Amino acid sequence: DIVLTQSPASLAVSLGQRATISCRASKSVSTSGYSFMHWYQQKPGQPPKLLIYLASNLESGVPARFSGSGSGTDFTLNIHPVEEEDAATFYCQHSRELPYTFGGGTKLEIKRADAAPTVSIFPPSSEQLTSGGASVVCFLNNFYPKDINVKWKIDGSERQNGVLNSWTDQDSKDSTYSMSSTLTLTKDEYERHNSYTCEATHKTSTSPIVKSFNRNE
Amino acid sequence: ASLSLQRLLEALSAE
Amino acid sequence: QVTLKESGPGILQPSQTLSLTCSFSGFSLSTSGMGVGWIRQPSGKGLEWLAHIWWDDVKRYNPALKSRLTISKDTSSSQVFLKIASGDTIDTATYYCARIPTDDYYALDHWGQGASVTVSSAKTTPPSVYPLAPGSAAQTNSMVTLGCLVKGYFPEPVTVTWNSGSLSSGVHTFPAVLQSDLYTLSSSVTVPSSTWPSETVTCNVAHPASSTKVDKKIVPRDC
Repeated sequence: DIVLTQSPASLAVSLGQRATISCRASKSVSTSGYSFMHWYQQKPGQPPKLLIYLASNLESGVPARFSGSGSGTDFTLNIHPVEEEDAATFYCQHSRELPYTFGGGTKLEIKRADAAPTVSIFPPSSEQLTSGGASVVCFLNNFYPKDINVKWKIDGSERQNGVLNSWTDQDSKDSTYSMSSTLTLTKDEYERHNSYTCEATHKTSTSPIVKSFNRNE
Repeated sequence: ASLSLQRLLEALSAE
Repeated sequence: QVTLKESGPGILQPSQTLSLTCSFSGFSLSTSGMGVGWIRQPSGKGLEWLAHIWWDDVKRYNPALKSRLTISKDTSSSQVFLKIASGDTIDTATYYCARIPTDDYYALDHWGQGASVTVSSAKTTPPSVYPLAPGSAAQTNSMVTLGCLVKGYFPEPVTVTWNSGSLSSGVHTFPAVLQSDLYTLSSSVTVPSSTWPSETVTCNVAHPASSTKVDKKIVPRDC
Protein backbone atom coordinates (compact mmCIF):
# COMPACT_ATOMS: atom_id res chain seq x y z
CA ASP A 1 0.00 0.00 0.00
CA ILE A 2 1.36 3.47 -1.04
CA VAL A 3 1.10 5.94 1.93
CA LEU A 4 0.73 9.64 0.91
CA THR A 5 2.05 12.12 3.56
CA GLN A 6 0.89 15.78 3.02
CA SER A 7 3.16 18.67 4.24
CA PRO A 8 2.06 20.95 5.72
CA ALA A 9 -1.12 19.71 7.53
CA SER A 10 -2.27 23.38 8.00
CA LEU A 11 -1.22 26.60 6.15
CA ALA A 12 -2.33 30.27 6.69
CA VAL A 13 -1.73 32.57 3.63
CA SER A 14 -2.84 36.20 2.86
CA LEU A 15 -4.94 37.05 -0.29
CA GLY A 16 -2.78 37.38 -3.47
CA GLN A 17 0.07 35.28 -1.89
CA ARG A 18 1.31 31.68 -2.45
CA ALA A 19 0.11 28.48 -0.68
CA THR A 20 2.46 25.47 -1.36
CA ILE A 21 1.36 21.88 -0.39
CA SER A 22 3.74 18.84 -0.59
CA CYS A 23 2.56 15.22 -1.05
CA ARG A 24 5.31 12.55 -0.52
CA ALA A 25 4.49 8.92 -1.58
CA SER A 26 6.12 5.89 0.23
CA LYS A 27 6.72 4.43 -3.31
CA SER A 28 7.15 6.09 -6.77
CA VAL A 29 3.67 6.72 -8.35
CA SER A 30 5.43 7.49 -11.73
CA THR A 31 6.31 4.94 -14.50
CA SER A 32 6.61 4.78 -18.34
CA GLY A 33 5.62 8.42 -19.07
CA TYR A 34 2.81 8.70 -16.43
CA SER A 35 2.85 10.32 -12.94
CA PHE A 36 -0.35 8.91 -11.29
CA MET A 37 -0.98 11.76 -8.76
CA HIS A 38 -4.23 13.84 -8.50
CA TRP A 39 -5.27 16.91 -6.37
CA TYR A 40 -8.75 17.80 -4.92
CA GLN A 41 -10.13 20.91 -3.08
CA GLN A 42 -12.86 19.98 -0.51
CA LYS A 43 -14.85 23.02 0.78
CA PRO A 44 -16.93 22.59 3.98
CA GLY A 45 -20.31 20.90 3.18
CA GLN A 46 -19.33 19.90 -0.44
CA PRO A 47 -17.61 16.84 -1.97
CA PRO A 48 -13.99 17.13 -3.20
CA LYS A 49 -13.53 18.87 -6.63
CA LEU A 50 -10.76 17.74 -9.09
CA LEU A 51 -8.12 20.50 -9.70
CA ILE A 52 -5.17 18.52 -11.24
CA TYR A 53 -4.93 15.02 -12.86
CA LEU A 54 -1.61 13.21 -13.69
CA ALA A 55 0.46 15.68 -11.54
CA SER A 56 0.31 18.84 -13.80
CA ASN A 57 -2.91 18.63 -15.95
CA LEU A 58 -5.18 21.59 -14.96
CA GLU A 59 -8.75 20.08 -15.05
CA SER A 60 -11.01 22.11 -17.45
CA GLY A 61 -13.01 24.93 -15.73
CA VAL A 62 -10.31 25.35 -12.98
CA PRO A 63 -8.16 28.54 -12.96
CA ALA A 64 -4.35 28.33 -13.57
CA ARG A 65 -3.70 29.80 -10.04
CA PHE A 66 -3.77 26.02 -9.26
CA SER A 67 -0.47 24.53 -10.60
CA GLY A 68 0.62 20.90 -10.02
CA SER A 69 4.28 19.71 -10.21
CA GLY A 70 6.41 16.73 -9.02
CA SER A 71 7.48 13.26 -10.30
CA GLY A 72 8.25 9.84 -8.71
CA THR A 73 7.60 10.21 -4.91
CA ASP A 74 7.56 14.03 -4.28
CA PHE A 75 4.59 16.13 -5.62
CA THR A 76 3.63 19.81 -5.08
CA LEU A 77 0.36 21.81 -5.57
CA ASN A 78 0.69 25.65 -5.62
CA ILE A 79 -2.34 27.97 -5.11
CA HIS A 80 -0.84 31.32 -6.30
CA PRO A 81 -2.41 33.76 -6.01
CA VAL A 82 -4.67 32.47 -3.14
CA GLU A 83 -8.28 33.86 -3.02
CA GLU A 84 -11.16 33.96 -0.43
CA GLU A 85 -12.82 30.72 -1.76
CA ASP A 86 -9.60 28.67 -1.06
CA ALA A 87 -10.68 28.32 2.66
CA ALA A 88 -10.87 24.52 2.03
CA THR A 89 -9.04 21.19 2.72
CA PHE A 90 -6.73 19.90 -0.09
CA TYR A 91 -6.04 16.16 -0.77
CA CYS A 92 -3.54 14.33 -3.02
CA GLN A 93 -4.61 10.89 -4.46
CA HIS A 94 -2.53 8.21 -6.31
CA SER A 95 -3.84 5.60 -8.84
CA ARG A 96 -0.36 3.96 -9.24
CA GLU A 97 -1.66 0.65 -7.76
CA LEU A 98 -4.48 -0.80 -5.59
CA PRO A 99 -5.32 0.12 -2.98
CA TYR A 100 -5.88 3.76 -4.16
CA THR A 101 -5.24 6.13 -1.18
CA PHE A 102 -5.49 9.89 -0.37
CA GLY A 103 -3.22 12.00 1.89
CA GLY A 104 -4.59 13.07 5.34
CA GLY A 105 -5.36 16.52 3.80
CA THR A 106 -4.03 20.13 4.10
CA LYS A 107 -6.38 22.91 5.42
CA LEU A 108 -5.60 26.43 4.03
CA GLU A 109 -6.55 29.36 6.37
CA ILE A 110 -6.93 32.65 4.37
CA LYS A 111 -5.25 35.44 6.47
CA ARG A 112 -7.34 38.67 6.73
CA ALA A 113 -7.44 41.89 8.83
CA ASP A 114 -8.14 41.30 12.57
CA ALA A 115 -11.92 41.48 13.38
CA ALA A 116 -13.59 41.64 16.86
CA PRO A 117 -16.59 39.35 17.60
CA THR A 118 -20.26 40.53 17.58
CA VAL A 119 -21.65 38.92 20.82
CA SER A 120 -25.45 38.20 21.08
CA ILE A 121 -27.08 36.48 24.15
CA PHE A 122 -30.51 34.71 24.22
CA PRO A 123 -32.61 33.44 27.19
CA PRO A 124 -34.29 29.97 27.14
CA SER A 125 -37.43 29.79 24.90
CA SER A 126 -40.95 29.46 26.46
CA GLU A 127 -41.23 26.19 24.38
CA GLN A 128 -38.05 24.66 25.99
CA LEU A 129 -38.98 25.71 29.60
CA THR A 130 -42.27 23.71 29.03
CA SER A 131 -40.25 20.43 28.50
CA GLY A 132 -38.15 21.39 31.60
CA GLY A 133 -34.88 22.36 29.82
CA ALA A 134 -33.02 25.74 30.05
CA SER A 135 -30.44 26.64 27.32
CA VAL A 136 -28.77 30.13 27.36
CA VAL A 137 -27.07 30.46 23.89
CA CYS A 138 -24.20 32.92 23.06
CA PHE A 139 -23.36 33.76 19.38
CA LEU A 140 -19.86 35.25 18.71
CA ASN A 141 -20.04 36.16 14.98
CA ASN A 142 -17.64 37.13 12.13
CA PHE A 143 -14.38 37.47 14.17
CA TYR A 144 -10.71 36.84 13.15
CA PRO A 145 -8.47 35.10 13.97
CA LYS A 146 -9.86 31.58 14.89
CA ASP A 147 -8.85 31.82 18.62
CA ILE A 148 -11.64 32.95 21.09
CA ASN A 149 -12.24 32.43 24.89
CA VAL A 150 -15.82 32.24 26.35
CA LYS A 151 -16.22 32.53 30.18
CA TRP A 152 -19.82 31.91 31.48
CA LYS A 153 -21.00 33.21 34.93
CA ILE A 154 -24.37 32.21 36.55
CA ASP A 155 -24.77 35.28 38.90
CA GLY A 156 -21.06 36.11 39.56
CA SER A 157 -19.62 32.52 39.58
CA GLU A 158 -18.23 30.67 36.46
CA ARG A 159 -19.97 27.32 35.59
CA GLN A 160 -17.72 24.59 33.99
CA ASN A 161 -20.53 21.92 33.72
CA GLY A 162 -23.14 22.00 30.87
CA VAL A 163 -21.28 24.34 28.39
CA LEU A 164 -21.03 23.14 24.71
CA ASN A 165 -19.00 25.17 22.13
CA SER A 166 -19.00 24.93 18.27
CA TRP A 167 -16.85 26.86 15.69
CA THR A 168 -17.90 27.43 12.03
CA ASP A 169 -15.44 26.59 9.21
CA GLN A 170 -13.76 29.81 7.84
CA ASP A 171 -16.42 31.66 5.72
CA SER A 172 -15.20 31.47 2.05
CA LYS A 173 -16.35 35.11 1.34
CA ASP A 174 -15.41 37.34 4.38
CA SER A 175 -12.75 34.85 5.78
CA THR A 176 -14.16 35.30 9.37
CA TYR A 177 -15.08 32.55 11.91
CA SER A 178 -18.17 32.27 14.21
CA MET A 179 -18.97 30.30 17.42
CA SER A 180 -22.03 29.30 19.54
CA SER A 181 -21.53 28.73 23.32
CA THR A 182 -24.67 26.99 24.75
CA LEU A 183 -25.21 26.82 28.58
CA THR A 184 -27.72 23.94 29.26
CA LEU A 185 -29.23 23.05 32.73
CA THR A 186 -32.53 21.94 34.46
CA LYS A 187 -35.38 24.59 34.53
CA ASP A 188 -35.47 24.29 38.39
CA GLU A 189 -31.61 24.72 38.54
CA TYR A 190 -32.06 27.72 36.11
CA GLU A 191 -34.68 29.15 38.57
CA ARG A 192 -32.21 29.52 41.51
CA HIS A 193 -30.04 32.44 40.16
CA ASN A 194 -31.25 35.49 38.07
CA SER A 195 -27.97 37.07 36.68
CA TYR A 196 -26.55 35.26 33.56
CA THR A 197 -23.47 36.88 31.85
CA CYS A 198 -21.44 35.69 28.77
CA GLU A 199 -17.75 36.90 28.82
CA ALA A 200 -15.83 36.85 25.45
CA THR A 201 -12.01 37.52 25.19
CA HIS A 202 -10.42 37.84 21.67
CA LYS A 203 -6.87 38.83 20.50
CA THR A 204 -8.38 42.23 19.35
CA SER A 205 -10.16 42.77 22.74
CA THR A 206 -8.31 45.22 25.11
CA SER A 207 -11.08 44.33 27.64
CA PRO A 208 -13.65 41.45 27.42
CA ILE A 209 -17.07 41.74 25.66
CA VAL A 210 -19.63 41.14 28.51
CA LYS A 211 -23.28 40.26 27.55
CA SER A 212 -25.96 39.84 30.30
CA PHE A 213 -29.68 38.84 30.57
CA ASN A 214 -31.49 40.30 33.66
CA ARG A 215 -34.19 37.61 34.40
CA ASN A 216 -35.84 40.34 36.61
CA GLU A 217 -35.88 42.69 33.51
CA ALA B 1 -9.67 -2.34 -27.38
CA SER B 2 -6.62 -0.09 -26.54
CA LEU B 3 -5.93 -1.31 -22.93
CA SER B 4 -4.61 1.67 -20.83
CA LEU B 5 -1.51 1.60 -18.53
CA GLN B 6 -3.87 2.68 -15.66
CA ARG B 7 -6.21 -0.39 -15.92
CA LEU B 8 -3.10 -2.63 -16.52
CA LEU B 9 -1.31 -1.32 -13.33
CA GLU B 10 -4.72 -1.82 -11.59
CA ALA B 11 -5.12 -5.45 -12.88
CA LEU B 12 -1.46 -6.28 -11.89
CA SER B 13 -2.08 -4.94 -8.31
CA ALA B 14 -5.65 -6.42 -7.93
CA GLU B 15 -6.71 -9.13 -5.36
CA GLN C 1 -25.84 17.56 -17.44
CA VAL C 2 -23.36 15.43 -15.32
CA THR C 3 -25.08 14.80 -11.91
CA LEU C 4 -24.55 11.86 -9.47
CA LYS C 5 -26.78 11.52 -6.34
CA GLU C 6 -26.25 9.02 -3.46
CA SER C 7 -29.27 7.48 -1.62
CA GLY C 8 -28.82 5.29 1.51
CA PRO C 9 -30.32 4.34 4.92
CA GLY C 10 -29.15 7.32 7.08
CA ILE C 11 -29.10 5.12 10.25
CA LEU C 12 -28.12 1.39 10.41
CA GLN C 13 -28.20 -1.41 13.08
CA PRO C 14 -24.69 -2.79 13.91
CA SER C 15 -24.24 -6.14 11.99
CA GLN C 16 -27.02 -5.20 9.45
CA THR C 17 -26.13 -4.69 5.71
CA LEU C 18 -25.44 -1.07 4.54
CA SER C 19 -26.99 -0.69 1.01
CA LEU C 20 -26.16 2.47 -1.06
CA THR C 21 -27.48 3.57 -4.53
CA CYS C 22 -25.75 6.04 -6.97
CA SER C 23 -28.22 7.38 -9.61
CA PHE C 24 -26.53 9.45 -12.42
CA SER C 25 -27.33 11.42 -15.66
CA GLY C 26 -25.22 13.48 -18.15
CA PHE C 27 -23.22 10.31 -19.13
CA SER C 28 -23.68 6.52 -19.73
CA LEU C 29 -21.73 3.69 -17.92
CA SER C 30 -21.46 1.83 -21.31
CA THR C 31 -19.37 4.71 -22.84
CA SER C 32 -15.75 3.45 -23.38
CA GLY C 33 -13.35 4.59 -20.56
CA MET C 34 -16.20 5.55 -18.15
CA GLY C 35 -16.34 4.19 -14.54
CA VAL C 36 -18.11 4.90 -11.18
CA GLY C 37 -16.51 4.47 -7.72
CA TRP C 38 -17.36 4.88 -3.99
CA ILE C 39 -15.22 7.01 -1.58
CA ARG C 40 -16.23 7.48 2.13
CA GLN C 41 -15.29 10.27 4.64
CA PRO C 42 -15.76 9.89 8.44
CA SER C 43 -16.49 13.05 10.57
CA GLY C 44 -13.42 15.40 10.44
CA LYS C 45 -11.28 12.48 9.05
CA GLY C 46 -9.74 11.99 5.54
CA LEU C 47 -10.92 10.15 2.36
CA GLU C 48 -10.95 6.33 1.69
CA TRP C 49 -11.48 4.56 -1.71
CA LEU C 50 -13.93 1.62 -1.17
CA ALA C 51 -14.68 0.17 -4.66
CA HIS C 52 -15.41 0.99 -8.35
CA ILE C 53 -16.89 -0.63 -11.54
CA TRP C 54 -15.71 0.16 -15.13
CA TRP C 55 -17.91 0.43 -18.30
CA ASP C 56 -17.04 -3.27 -19.12
CA ASP C 57 -18.08 -4.62 -15.63
CA VAL C 58 -14.46 -5.04 -14.31
CA LYS C 59 -14.87 -4.44 -10.51
CA ARG C 60 -12.18 -3.49 -7.90
CA TYR C 61 -12.47 -3.50 -4.05
CA ASN C 62 -10.32 -2.14 -1.16
CA PRO C 63 -8.51 -5.29 0.09
CA ALA C 64 -8.86 -4.04 3.75
CA LEU C 65 -12.67 -4.77 3.63
CA LYS C 66 -12.88 -6.87 0.35
CA SER C 67 -14.53 -9.57 2.58
CA ARG C 68 -17.61 -7.27 2.95
CA LEU C 69 -17.89 -5.39 -0.42
CA THR C 70 -20.24 -6.09 -3.42
CA ILE C 71 -20.73 -3.55 -6.32
CA SER C 72 -22.92 -3.72 -9.51
CA LYS C 73 -24.41 -1.45 -12.26
CA ASP C 74 -27.86 -1.12 -13.95
CA THR C 75 -26.60 0.63 -17.17
CA SER C 76 -30.29 0.70 -18.36
CA SER C 77 -31.56 2.76 -15.33
CA SER C 78 -28.17 4.66 -15.02
CA GLN C 79 -27.57 3.43 -11.40
CA VAL C 80 -24.70 1.80 -9.39
CA PHE C 81 -25.29 -0.27 -6.18
CA LEU C 82 -22.85 -0.88 -3.26
CA LYS C 83 -23.52 -3.34 -0.36
CA ILE C 84 -21.27 -3.50 2.77
CA ALA C 85 -22.03 -6.59 4.96
CA SER C 86 -21.60 -6.80 8.80
CA GLY C 87 -21.90 -2.97 9.13
CA ASP C 88 -20.17 -1.62 12.29
CA THR C 89 -19.72 1.76 14.15
CA ILE C 90 -16.46 2.65 12.24
CA ASP C 91 -18.50 2.40 8.93
CA THR C 92 -20.20 5.64 10.24
CA ALA C 93 -19.31 8.17 7.45
CA THR C 94 -20.40 10.27 4.44
CA TYR C 95 -20.46 7.89 1.40
CA TYR C 96 -19.72 9.62 -1.97
CA CYS C 97 -20.11 8.15 -5.47
CA ALA C 98 -17.95 9.83 -8.19
CA ARG C 99 -17.31 9.28 -11.95
CA ILE C 100 -13.96 8.19 -13.51
CA PRO C 101 -14.20 9.91 -16.94
CA THR C 102 -11.50 7.95 -18.95
CA ASP C 103 -9.58 4.62 -19.34
CA ASP C 104 -6.33 6.65 -19.13
CA TYR C 105 -6.22 7.87 -15.45
CA TYR C 106 -8.18 7.06 -12.22
CA ALA C 107 -9.16 10.53 -10.96
CA LEU C 108 -12.73 11.50 -9.86
CA ASP C 109 -14.02 14.54 -11.86
CA HIS C 110 -17.75 14.73 -10.74
CA TRP C 111 -18.93 13.80 -7.16
CA GLY C 112 -22.43 13.51 -5.63
CA GLN C 113 -23.32 15.76 -2.63
CA GLY C 114 -22.65 12.74 -0.30
CA ALA C 115 -24.95 10.44 1.78
CA SER C 116 -24.47 10.62 5.61
CA VAL C 117 -24.55 7.00 6.99
CA THR C 118 -24.57 6.53 10.82
CA VAL C 119 -24.49 2.95 12.31
CA SER C 120 -25.49 2.82 16.02
CA SER C 121 -27.83 1.04 18.54
CA ALA C 122 -29.30 4.55 19.36
CA LYS C 123 -32.97 5.36 18.44
CA THR C 124 -33.91 7.71 15.51
CA THR C 125 -35.07 10.83 17.50
CA PRO C 126 -36.52 14.04 15.91
CA PRO C 127 -35.40 17.54 17.04
CA SER C 128 -37.07 20.07 19.40
CA VAL C 129 -36.35 23.48 17.70
CA TYR C 130 -36.49 26.56 20.03
CA PRO C 131 -36.68 30.18 18.75
CA LEU C 132 -33.90 32.59 19.91
CA ALA C 133 -35.13 36.22 20.34
CA PRO C 134 -33.26 39.04 22.22
CA GLY C 135 -35.75 39.30 25.17
CA SER C 136 -37.76 42.34 26.46
CA ALA C 137 -34.67 44.16 27.94
CA ALA C 138 -32.88 44.60 24.54
CA GLN C 139 -30.20 47.11 23.26
CA THR C 140 -29.80 50.13 20.83
CA ASN C 141 -29.29 47.68 17.86
CA SER C 142 -28.65 48.98 14.26
CA MET C 143 -28.53 45.23 13.33
CA VAL C 144 -30.42 42.40 15.20
CA THR C 145 -29.38 38.68 15.49
CA LEU C 146 -32.12 35.96 15.78
CA GLY C 147 -31.50 32.15 15.95
CA CYS C 148 -32.90 28.56 16.23
CA LEU C 149 -31.66 25.93 18.79
CA VAL C 150 -32.04 22.35 17.32
CA LYS C 151 -31.71 19.94 20.30
CA GLY C 152 -32.05 16.25 21.37
CA TYR C 153 -32.03 14.67 17.84
CA PHE C 154 -30.29 11.62 16.23
CA PRO C 155 -28.90 10.80 13.75
CA GLU C 156 -27.25 13.54 11.58
CA PRO C 157 -27.83 15.28 9.29
CA VAL C 158 -30.13 18.22 10.21
CA THR C 159 -30.57 20.87 7.41
CA VAL C 160 -31.38 24.48 8.62
CA THR C 161 -32.64 27.32 6.32
CA TRP C 162 -34.36 30.73 6.93
CA ASN C 163 -37.53 31.86 4.99
CA SER C 164 -37.37 28.57 2.95
CA GLY C 165 -33.87 29.53 1.62
CA SER C 166 -34.92 33.15 0.75
CA LEU C 167 -32.73 34.57 3.62
CA SER C 168 -29.20 33.15 2.89
CA SER C 169 -26.69 36.02 3.53
CA GLY C 170 -25.61 36.83 7.15
CA VAL C 171 -26.36 33.22 8.34
CA HIS C 172 -24.15 30.99 10.61
CA THR C 173 -25.32 27.32 11.04
CA PHE C 174 -22.99 25.86 13.74
CA PRO C 175 -21.73 22.23 13.52
CA ALA C 176 -23.66 19.62 15.60
CA VAL C 177 -22.21 18.28 18.93
CA LEU C 178 -23.23 15.00 20.69
CA GLN C 179 -24.17 15.29 24.43
CA SER C 180 -25.33 11.78 25.55
CA ASP C 181 -26.69 10.03 22.36
CA LEU C 182 -28.43 13.23 21.03
CA TYR C 183 -26.99 15.93 18.64
CA THR C 184 -27.35 19.68 19.58
CA LEU C 185 -27.12 22.24 16.69
CA SER C 186 -27.59 26.08 16.74
CA SER C 187 -28.01 28.54 13.78
CA SER C 188 -27.93 32.41 13.74
CA VAL C 189 -29.30 34.99 11.22
CA THR C 190 -28.44 38.77 11.41
CA VAL C 191 -31.08 41.27 10.03
CA PRO C 192 -31.05 45.13 9.86
CA SER C 193 -33.07 45.49 13.19
CA SER C 194 -35.59 47.82 11.36
CA THR C 195 -36.86 44.79 9.31
CA TRP C 196 -37.83 42.68 12.43
CA PRO C 197 -40.49 42.12 13.53
CA SER C 198 -42.08 44.28 10.71
CA GLU C 199 -40.86 41.61 8.16
CA THR C 200 -41.26 37.93 9.30
CA VAL C 201 -38.12 35.84 10.17
CA THR C 202 -38.87 32.04 10.00
CA CYS C 203 -36.24 29.23 10.48
CA ASN C 204 -36.88 25.90 8.62
CA VAL C 205 -35.40 22.72 10.25
CA ALA C 206 -35.64 19.42 8.25
CA HIS C 207 -34.42 16.08 9.78
CA PRO C 208 -34.98 13.51 6.98
CA ALA C 209 -33.85 10.52 9.18
CA SER C 210 -37.00 11.01 11.42
CA SER C 211 -39.18 12.21 8.44
CA THR C 212 -39.63 15.63 10.17
CA LYS C 213 -39.71 19.28 8.89
CA VAL C 214 -40.27 22.08 11.51
CA ASP C 215 -40.95 25.80 10.70
CA LYS C 216 -40.31 28.18 13.68
CA LYS C 217 -41.30 31.90 13.35
CA ILE C 218 -39.11 34.13 15.63
CA VAL C 219 -41.47 36.55 17.53
CA PRO C 220 -40.57 39.13 20.25
CA ARG C 221 -40.77 37.87 23.91
CA ASP C 222 -43.28 40.61 25.08
CA CYS C 223 -44.06 39.76 28.79
